[PDB]
Amino acid sequence: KVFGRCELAAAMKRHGLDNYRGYSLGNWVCAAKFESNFNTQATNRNTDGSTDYGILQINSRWWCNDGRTPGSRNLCNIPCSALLSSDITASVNCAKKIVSDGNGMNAWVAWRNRCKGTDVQAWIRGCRL
Repeated sequence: KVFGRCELAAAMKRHGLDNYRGYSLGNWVCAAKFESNFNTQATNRNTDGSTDYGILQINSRWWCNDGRTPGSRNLCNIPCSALLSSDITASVNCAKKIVSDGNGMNAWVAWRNRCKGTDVQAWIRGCRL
């Protein structure tokens, strides 16, 4: 599924991401835009042979099992395919664990290099939330 902007903002809020660990909803929408372009089925292979999955491009080295990432963990206890679902629940619940890991949203390099410090509120501008 390819979410609309305000559609995703609403889904993220419904699933409790809005101000989660102090990150306003625009931060989460911004990160999703640059990670996946709001596409739940987005995948991207990393140089190190892990793969990133879903709207928040969650990596198989630590967070999900894909069966093909040596020496990896599965800290969210989910198959990485669950992160491709039209229903964003698995992604959101795993993002909550990631953002709690110590480095906040810096865990998403695209967030650090495209969203951090910007007027992220623009991402929810005009949305019925």
